[PDB]
Amino acid sequence: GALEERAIPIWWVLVGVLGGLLLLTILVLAMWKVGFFKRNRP
Amino acid sequence: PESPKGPDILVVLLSVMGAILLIGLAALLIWKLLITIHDRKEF
Repeated sequence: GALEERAIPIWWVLVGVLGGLLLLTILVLAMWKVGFFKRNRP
Repeated sequence: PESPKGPDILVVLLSVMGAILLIGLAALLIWKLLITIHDRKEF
């Protein structure tokens, strides 16, 4: 009831979620650069 | 006491981070399966 106070994991959760999203992007980007997900089709 | 766990942020952040890693790994695995099926389906 004192607003400005304690820990609200909501910000940190978004930070973790945002960071986690970035992690996934790096793995996808790295594999794409290997052409592993890239194939020559007709 | 004031913090039985208190910074559940560590636990939650770890849990949040862990859950995402599992999702990231799982999605990657599915993509692999799709290529494997297409690569396997050659014949």
